[PDB]
Parts: sequence; structure tokens; C-alpha cells
Amino acid sequence: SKIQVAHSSRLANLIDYKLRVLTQDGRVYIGQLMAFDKHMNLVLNECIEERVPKTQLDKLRPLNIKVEKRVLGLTILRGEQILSTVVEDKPLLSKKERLVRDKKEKKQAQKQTKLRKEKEK
Amino acid sequence: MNGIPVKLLNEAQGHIVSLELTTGATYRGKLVESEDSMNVQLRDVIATEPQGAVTHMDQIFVRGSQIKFIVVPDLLKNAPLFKKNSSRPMPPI
Amino acid sequence: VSTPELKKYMDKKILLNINGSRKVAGILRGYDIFLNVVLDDAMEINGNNHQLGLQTVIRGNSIISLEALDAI
Amino acid sequence: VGLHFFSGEFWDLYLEQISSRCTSSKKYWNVLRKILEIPLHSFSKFYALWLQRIDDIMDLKQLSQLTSKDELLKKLKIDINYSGRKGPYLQDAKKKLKKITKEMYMVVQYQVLEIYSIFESKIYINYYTSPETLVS
Amino acid sequence: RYYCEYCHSYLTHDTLSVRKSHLVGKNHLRITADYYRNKARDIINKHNHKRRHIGKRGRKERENSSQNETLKVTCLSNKEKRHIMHVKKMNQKELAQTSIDTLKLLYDGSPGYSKVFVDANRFDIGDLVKASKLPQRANEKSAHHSFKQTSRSRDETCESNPFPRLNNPKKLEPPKILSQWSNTIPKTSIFYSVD
Amino acid sequence: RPKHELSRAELEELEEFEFKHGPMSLINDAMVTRTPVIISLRNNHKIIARVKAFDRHCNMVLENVKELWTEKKNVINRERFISKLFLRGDSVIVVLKTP
Amino acid sequence: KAMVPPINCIFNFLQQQTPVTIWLFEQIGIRIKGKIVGFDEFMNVVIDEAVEIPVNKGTPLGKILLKGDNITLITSA
Amino acid sequence: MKLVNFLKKLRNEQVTIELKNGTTVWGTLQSVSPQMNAILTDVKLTLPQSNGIAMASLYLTGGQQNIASLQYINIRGNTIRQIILPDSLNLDSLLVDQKQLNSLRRS
Amino acid sequence: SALYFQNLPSRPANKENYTRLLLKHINPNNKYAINPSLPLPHNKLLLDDQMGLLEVSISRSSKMTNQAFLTFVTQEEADRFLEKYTTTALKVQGRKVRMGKARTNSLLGLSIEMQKYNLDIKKVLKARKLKR
RNA sequence: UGGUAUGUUC
RNA sequence: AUACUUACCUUAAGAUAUCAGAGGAGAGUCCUACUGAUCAAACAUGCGCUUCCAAUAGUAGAAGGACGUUAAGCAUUUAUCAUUGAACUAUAAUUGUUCAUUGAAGUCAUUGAUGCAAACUCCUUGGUCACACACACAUACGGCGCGGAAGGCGUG
RNA sequence: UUGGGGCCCUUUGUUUCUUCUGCCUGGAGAAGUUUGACACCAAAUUCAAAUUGGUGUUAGGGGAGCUGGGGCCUUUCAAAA
Repeated sequence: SKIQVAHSSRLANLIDYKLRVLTQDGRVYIGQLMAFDKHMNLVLNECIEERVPKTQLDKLRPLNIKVEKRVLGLTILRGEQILSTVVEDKPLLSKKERLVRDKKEKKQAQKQTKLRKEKEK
Repeated sequence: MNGIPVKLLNEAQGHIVSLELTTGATYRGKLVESEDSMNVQLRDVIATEPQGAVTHMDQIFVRGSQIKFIVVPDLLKNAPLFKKNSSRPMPPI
Repeated sequence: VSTPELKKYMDKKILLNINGSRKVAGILRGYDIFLNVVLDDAMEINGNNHQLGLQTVIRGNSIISLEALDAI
Repeated sequence: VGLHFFSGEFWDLYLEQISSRCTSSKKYWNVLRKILEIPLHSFSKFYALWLQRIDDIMDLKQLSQLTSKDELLKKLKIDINYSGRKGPYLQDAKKKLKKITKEMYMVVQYQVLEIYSIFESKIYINYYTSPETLVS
Repeated sequence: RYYCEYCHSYLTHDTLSVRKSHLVGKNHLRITADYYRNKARDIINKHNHKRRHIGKRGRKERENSSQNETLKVTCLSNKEKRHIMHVKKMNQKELAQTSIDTLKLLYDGSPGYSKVFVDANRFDIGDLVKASKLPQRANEKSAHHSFKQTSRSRDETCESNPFPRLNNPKKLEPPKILSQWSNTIPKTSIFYSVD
Repeated sequence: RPKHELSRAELEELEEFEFKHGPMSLINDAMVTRTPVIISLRNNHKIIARVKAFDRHCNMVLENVKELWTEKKNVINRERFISKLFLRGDSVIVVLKTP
Repeated sequence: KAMVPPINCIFNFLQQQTPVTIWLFEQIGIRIKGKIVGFDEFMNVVIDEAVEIPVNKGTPLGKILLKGDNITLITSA
Repeated sequence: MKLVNFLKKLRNEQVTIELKNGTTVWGTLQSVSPQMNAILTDVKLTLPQSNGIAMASLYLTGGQQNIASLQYINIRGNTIRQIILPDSLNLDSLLVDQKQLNSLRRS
Repeated sequence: SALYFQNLPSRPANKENYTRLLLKHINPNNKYAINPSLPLPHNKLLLDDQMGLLEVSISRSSKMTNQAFLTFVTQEEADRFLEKYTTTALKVQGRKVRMGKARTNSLLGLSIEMQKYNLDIKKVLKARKLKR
């Protein structure tokens, strides 16, 4: 889908990407990751869960496929019953804009620590 | 140690969430008290079996390994667990 | 690590479900950190009835959830 | 039952379910436009939602959510695709739609005020007590 | 170790009995509720406008648009727009907090008022009301209010209050109207109403 | 003896002692005498191959793999020769060593 | 009365030496009847005088060290 | 003596992976977690001759138009059944086990 | 048999993607347009599309970034093209195109007509005179 | 050598 | 905010990239602002590199949807068992046909569910950019404009 | 400084860095800017007002000086033909 996912990136670098994560059933969840852990428990913002019916599976066996989509919103999915994750869609704001946003967050956090040091005195 | 997702599951205590089990039964109700092992307890539970029918339990308690996922409300979209550069105000000795 | 919060189910009738249908209704006498459930006066419920002895202990691996049949 | 006089809770619940479930933001306008012609008791909450949702508009292209473009071109003499400085154009749109809403508000206000001040301010019991009760 | 992201308070080794007691205390409740209110207010109040795309418009559109008319722009001073936006914000929050409560006060003398509308003898959600009473472990919270409770029990029957008009009811509230459009009310009523 | 109270950083020596004188005597004999073994897996994938390495999870490196399975519809046997393989100990049902 | 943990429940079940019905996994699995003589922390239960009956003609089995990962339910027949 | 460190020395190796569902994945390795959560790029995956769940998992990953060509796939550890390495790589030099050599020298 | 197409979209950075786009916008439900990841056949001095549309030709020169050329089987396919459209703006990505008969036909047109190679030598000599 | 939460008086 | 009482708790460890050589410290271990090589991160930087970036010489269109309409569209499929009574086909726990008493749960949905197919409308995204409305190409296309988004390779 | 022409004003709180005055016969004026300031939410103190806990903002473009790096040309030293 001409996204060109990064060639040397991991889960700390794939954050806030619109993932298309596959499970053991095939119940594909599409949404933005915002956190993970050692067991790969993924929170998913604006997530949608898509499946294929049993009648559509005969047409899928060797065209249009009518998938069943349900809307989950902000969910938190476990890492046991998942199989694979890919990157489907890029986020809204770019890498330089995320860098400027992270510098603003660091400056705001340093200002908050200076405010806590001023309130402690 | 614990991690961000179990802290997020412990964050939304006392809110209407929706579980799905590994069998296919979807629960929905108010979370009583979540744990680090995700063995979560719900109240005013409405249940949908994988056969299709809908029933109502009063006080359910599901084990964490038999959970497909759980849906938190959308106002936890903006949480301080999601902040990457939040500094730490002087941890004690 | 953490003991599960089954303190509210101390003297109440519960109903365990086992793996898609085996509904064992009993009275919770005790638990562990493994969700192994001790039930007094167990009863198998099928959609018929079957009695399961005086006391029983049920492995937490096959336990999915449990309905609190009695009011709290 | 949707034409009930004291049905403010029903229509508040139905607009809440449309605003929570629907994502196209079209059925809410249709139902609220229907409510702005129904003589309800608690009616000014729906007019206040209408007036603050006119204020919550973002561009001229959402005026097709209200009516069709030919009814805007004929009755209000306003075009959706009129490109240029759209500031006072949208302000004049808000003023003319507020005038039409004010006229329909006067009509529905006279109807509800007549029904209340003549009829509905006298009936005190609206429930089934018993077969042994007495009504004044 | 445990750190509360809300209260900015640390803790000892992570005990469930201490962490459970931390989410009940009033300071964590105040900080958490204020943080959720401010984050919801920020994500409502953030006017994420679209990035504008201006193209080189057509010739005949320029000869048509620059000859029809020129509209008038209205604009206000700083204190006027500040007061108007503050009144609009208080109107939006009082519309978001309000709800129609006519069916509760309109079926007040109904024989099943103590089984549905009392909200404590309700069947499905009455145990939730009876569970968390907020048991007021402070003596000042129990000694502050000195009014009656008026707790209607479920066992109230139709024998009590047989005639609803002898026991003094309330006249129903009038249909409220918009104060900005209150000058167009019919000033002459149809019938003569006294008092 | 409890596992957590043995020692620190000397558990690898006990793991090697269990490797030399425990149930690992067959995976050790196959990697030093280069004999072919037959591993039956949890999806009928029988592997005839020589063992190259040992793991605590029974993760086994196999060289000159001749694998065979059976499709039952009707009954056919399908085989494949794979040069290098890294097999997970989850899939392993049983390991047989020929003399 | 009091709390009875599952390890002490199996320990009292061991002391009393009641007749035991041990269930297992689903339809492939076969229900066993016997008497408990030993167990451990991973619930590997040792049983004696074992007669197996399938899910709805029993055969004797002897003495069995039944592993933990297939044990589902234990009752006193 | 975990052999995941053997796969950590297998960066930029063009391998295949048969999963437990039955899918064969042809692609180059980029990185692998010590819990064997392996990421792959320049991937085509194929379900051979069936399993309808595996066909659903094959199609519902985007980029089908039954060989599915995908740019980047992370694979969880418990879904890996087996991984086939290229025969041109020398196993005698990549399995030197320098951590095991340091553990033997520390004894 | 070359046709000059003018007022075409400017910048798709790949040439074969613009070829797929143009063969999609000439006729819907084409054999090569409905199926991506298909190797485009090259025709040296094979029918690629129906209605006689043989191939296209674009360039990245700064003087004619928008407009491009197309070539057909023969003059009859071009006459059928201009008799099927007959002064009607065919739609592409956002704009209306205009077609015409070019003053110089394609080199593939010379390969078709002469085989019913000197002009390539003349163009090489003209390029040698221009690059001097 | 301490932390979290709660109730009184100034 | 100070002062005091009460309820719970008072901590799994070790380490911070790898290989080779030289020196020092009483076969094994540690250190070197010690030296060479590989790898990782950060900041710059360049590769006629790889992909994409929406008409305005019009009233359009690309990507993703509608949890939107026509649409109750068209074609199919199901909507509980047992005992007995008046006849009964009948290997069943009278299964089948018409009517009923009784017994246990008893998804809503039949305007339901699946498949098929077209049209209309509306949402989020962009460089809606700088010159020109132009005759190039077998070594198939002067990729030799200002940038932005994603990525590869190389250097400090 | 004035005048003319073209575009934009959705900047929807009419520039959104903040405050005040003020605007479509116009697009402006004054002040301040990281141990500070501005706006808002929640509360008990029974109007207003004051106190406490938090949230978000403090921006964009151009220019002089300094510095890091990339490319070309010139001068000088050391080494190899």
C-alpha cells in the first residue's frame, strides 16, 4: 500500500502507527498503538475489528470480499491470542512535527519540575 | 515490573467496559476491581454466548488468560501513562 | 504473586463454567493464587442433572469465569 | 408515541443514541429538524441544541446537511459553491437561518403556550391509580 | 515500588491493600476528577482547523463574483467577544449537564413510584445504590446536613394517599422559553388567570 | 532442592550436569556421533535429520532434513528435503534414535 | 465456617482416602476412578486402583502418575 | 544456552518461516527479540495446499493482489513452528556460542 | 501514428504508474488496469490494450512536463478514436485533456510503416549536431 | 531507617 | 498549613555492546582519557537514487469509509420437544398428518439472516506550488526547479 | 509617506503568543514574555469577591554576529612515481 514501513524499526519506533494486527482466529484489529509491554499487550486507539464470514470463505478459496467490521474504539488487546502485526497506515503528523512536539513536552516537563521545586521551597 | 497495559486496566476501575472471551462470549459491565494478573471482576454484566443468545449476570469474575480483549472508555485516550517524557519528582530514599 | 479478590464470594453459591458448557454450581469454600476453586455440594447443570459428591476441587486452568448465583 | 406532549426524555434519549452511534452526522440534523416542528413541553432545550449547533458549524458545505441546495438557492438565495470571502457569507447564512428558526420558534411557542395556559396547566393526574379512585 | 501518575505521590513495595486504599482517598479523587475534566475540556476546546488550500481561481468566476455585491463584515471589541463567549460556554455546560426530569415529578403519586422511580428499590441497579453509600467516616459530613432523608420504602401501597388532590400537590412547571427570544411572547393571555 | 535457593550464576553447571546425566542423553549422543534421528511433530511432520545443537527449550538445529507427512482425503505421502532447519521444542512430540 | 485452601483440601482428601473420580480433558480424554496416594506443587497426582470409563465397560490400570496439565476436576464418588 | 542468541547473529539473512497455522513466509530477517519476536521485511507469504482460518489470516493482511506480498511483518514467538535458513550460510561459524565460551572460561 | 495529448497531470514520479493510470482512465475494467503488480511488456522495433491503444510515451523534460504522446496500431485506430470521442473532453485525475494529431509521428510508427531504420540514424545525427 | 490514606485543634 | 491518633506496607538479584593483542594488580579474576576491528545510538551530510504530493484553459476528481439512502431492492433458507385423547403412516422417547390438557428452559430479530448488483449523497487527507499551453523518443524517453512526506545506500 | 491593480481574510473569539482598546467606508494601536505571565476547571467558606489543587499556552517569518558540517577554487608543508 506504498507506505514503505521502516527497514530497521522496532516496537519503540513503530508507536502511533495505524497497525493492522492479525490474531490466531484472523480477527484483524486496525488501529493506532500507544503502548506495549514484554507480553506484547497492545492498546489500540480508534480500533476496528474485521472478520470474514463462513459464506465468504468459499469465495475467498481459489473479486470482492465483504468483510464484517465492528468498531471497538479505544481497546486494550492481550498478547496471548495474537499472531502477527504489520503497519497499515502512517499517522497524521510527521517525524519533524513529532520531534518539535517531543521538545515541547520535554520543556513543559522541565517547567513542571521547576514549579514543583518552587512549591517545595 | 508491571508495565503500562496492566496499569491502564487498573486505571479504568468502576467504568462500563466490554470484554470478549476466548470462546466468543462477549461480556459488558462495570469493572469492580482489576488486578495485575488481569483476573477481572465485573458487575451488571450482560453476556452474549458464542451460540448467539443474550443473558444477564449480576457479578462475574473472569480469569485473565481467557480474555481476548477489553474496551476501555474513550476519555482514557489522553492518559499520563501515554506521556513519554514525564519526569519524576524526587523519589524517596 | 497477587492473591485474587474472591473475599466477597466467601459463603455464597457460585457457578463455574468449564470450557464451553460444564456448569458446576457449588458453594465456594476456598481458593488459591492459581484460581483453583474448592466447592461444597457441587452440581452439574446441563441444558440432565448430575451430582458431584460432597466436596470437590476444580483446576483453575479449565476455569474461565464464574457467576455469583447468590446476592452479595 | 413520538408525538407525546411530555416526551422530552424520549427525544433526549433518541438524540443521545444518534449522537453516540451515528458517525455520518446527518440523522441528528434530520431528527432535530423534525423536533423543531413538534409541540413539545420541554421544547426549548431542542431549540438551544439547534442554536448551539448552528454556532458549531465549520464551513458552508455543511449547509447541505440542513436542506438541499436548490431550496437554499430559491428560498434563501444562497449558494453552497459560492467561493470567495466566506466570512460574512456564513454570518449572513447564520443570521437568516436564525431568523427562520425564530419564526418557527414563535409558531411552536404560541402552540405550546396555548396548550399549556388553557389545557395542560389544569390536569394534575396523568396516571392510572386504581378502579376505586376518584378524579375531580 | 509504585508511583501514582495523578497525585504525583510515591509508595513502598507494591502492596494491593495499599494501592486499593490509595484510589479511595479523597485527594486522589479530587486530582483524578480535575485531571479528567481538564483533559476533556482541552480536547473539546482544541479547534483543530483544516489546513487551507487556495488555488488560482477561474477567470469567469472572478468576473461573476467581483460584480454581484460586497457583503458587510461584523466585528466586536475584546471585552464584548470575551463576555459573549463566556456566556456561550456557560450555556453549553449547562445544556450538557441538564436533562428532562418531567416523568419523575409527573408520576409522583403513581402506585408504582416506590418500585421504579425511587432509584433505591430498583431491581437491577439498586444493589449498586445500596452498596457504596459513601459511608461518611467524617463526623462533620454527617453533622452538616440537618434536613430530612424522605426515603420512600418499597412497601408503600395504594392504601396510603388514596386521594391525590386532597394531599396538596404541586402545580407543574411552565414550558421554559429562551431568554434571548423572550420578547416575542404573546403578552395577552387567552383566559384570565388569578394569582 | 528448590530452584530459587540453589546458588547464583552456577545453575548453568547444574544444567550441563543434567545434560550429561539426565534425559538429555539421547540429544547428546546424536550430536557427537552424528547419527540420524526421527522426530515426530504435533502436525504429522516426521523429520529424519542429524542434530547440530541442544537447547533448554529443546530448540534443535537439524541438518539434511528429510521430512514426510501424510494427507488423508485419498491417502498420499508428501516429503521434502530441507538443508537447514531450526525446530522449536513446542512442536516436538517425540525423538527416536536409531542404533 | 472457615476457609479451606485447595492444597489443604487435596491434603484432607488424601488423608480420608475416599473413592476418587478424576476428570480430564474433553472428548478424547477418559474419566478415571481410583484412590489418591501422592501429589506435588504442579498438581501431578499419583493414583492407585484406576479404572477408566469414557465419556457418555471399565478396564483396570494399576498405579498411575497423572500429570498436571490434563487434570480438570476432582470429586469424591 | 538459549539458541535465540544464534538467531540474533542472523541479521540480513533471507530465510523462510513455517508457522503453526501453516503459512510459509519468505523474507529477510531484520531483528529478533530474546523472546523470539522476529521482524521481517520484503516478505511474501503463502498458504499451501484447506484451513479456512489460515486463508482468512492470509487474505485479511493487506497486500494480497494466493501469494501475499507485504512490506513488514512482526511474528510472535509462539506462532513460529520452524524457520528454514539458507544453505549458503555456514552454521559452523555462526554457532560459535561466545557466551558459552565465556561461561566455560569462567568455570 | 502518434497522438499529442495536452493538459495531462504533471507529477506522478513513476512512469509505469502513470501508464497504469492512463490505461485505467481510457477504458474502465481493462485487463492490465484492474490488476496491479503486473510486468509491463516492452515493444521494440504485442498488443497491450483494446481499442487499438498500443503504448504511450512521456518524458521528464522541463519544456513539456504536462503533455505527452500515445501511439496506436495504425491510422484507422486513430480515426476510430476521434470518431468515438468527436470533440469530447475525456476525464483524468482532475482535469480535462485535449487530443490532436501530432506533426511528427512516433518512431514506433516508423517501425510499423517501414516494415510493411534511416530516420533513427538521422535523429542520432541531429542529436550529435545539437550536443556539439 | 520510612511511605500511602483518613479523623480532630490552631 | 502546623501538632496528634488510627488502617496497610516496609524492598528478586547481577550487569550496561562484542572480538584480538600489550601493560599493571596475589591456572583463574579486575583495570587502562591503551591500541586495531565489528555493531548500536545521536547529530550533520551527500548520492543526475526509490515512491507519493488533487481541474481551475473547470463547476471536476484520487485514496479510506459511511457504524448513509434508494433498500421491506432481487434470489433462497429456518422460527421448539415430550405424555395422552378421536383416526393414523408405523423399526424410537407414536417420530408424519388435524385439534387440544399438561410438563423444563424458552435471544430480540422474519421490515430478520446469506449471496448478488447498480445509482445518488456526505465525511478525513493533500504543494490543491514556480514558468509555459510548448513536438520528444531504441542506449525508449534531456529524473539539469523550489520544497515537503516515507525509505534505501554512503561519509564525517 | 501616498495612490493604483491582483489574491487572501475559515483569522469563523476577523490573526490563534498573551492582555487592553478597536475593525470591513478595513487588514490597526499600546504593554509584557520561562525561577515569570496569561486563560480555564473543580470545590467548602451561604451574592459578588478571596483561598487551595490541576490543566493548557508562551508562537511564526526575515536580518547582523558566533559556531558545527557538506561542495568548489587558491597559497604552503610532508610522503609516493
